[PDB]
Amino acid sequence: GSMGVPICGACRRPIEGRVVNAMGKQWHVEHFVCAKCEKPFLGHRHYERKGLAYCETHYNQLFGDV
Amino acid sequence: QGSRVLHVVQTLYPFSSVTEEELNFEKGETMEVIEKPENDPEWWKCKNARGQVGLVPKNYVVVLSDGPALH
Ligand SMILES: [Zn+2]
Ligand SMILES: [Zn+2]
Repeated sequence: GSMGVPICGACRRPIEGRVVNAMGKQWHVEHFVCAKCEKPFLGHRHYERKGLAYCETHYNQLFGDV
Repeated sequence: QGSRVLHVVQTLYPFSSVTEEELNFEKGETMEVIEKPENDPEWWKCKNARGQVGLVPKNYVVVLSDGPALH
């Protein structure tokens, strides 16, 4: 009877549908958002920076590998 | 006067905190999160249902009750 459920690092709640593995954790596909505007990537692409998510523009606005 | 079912939390590890504002608790402790300031570290003012209070890494416990309950 070992555990068997991911937990959204956003609300620390047991996820149960589509999980997002980021920050070396798991996030509700609905709570995984940019770390600057909070825009969830339900079905979009996200960007990571310093260990934090960022939209395509905020990530870049924040850095953009440049 | 402050223990409504909002964010109850079950410990995941028997942590040890013995200071003025530190929370020492054995695993399996229902802690009533009194407050969750940022301050800087990330600790929370959580009372222990065992009837005690102290700061504790909000990552050493999980949350069961929640406010935003949509559907
Ligand atoms: Zn979540
Ligand atoms: Zn963003």
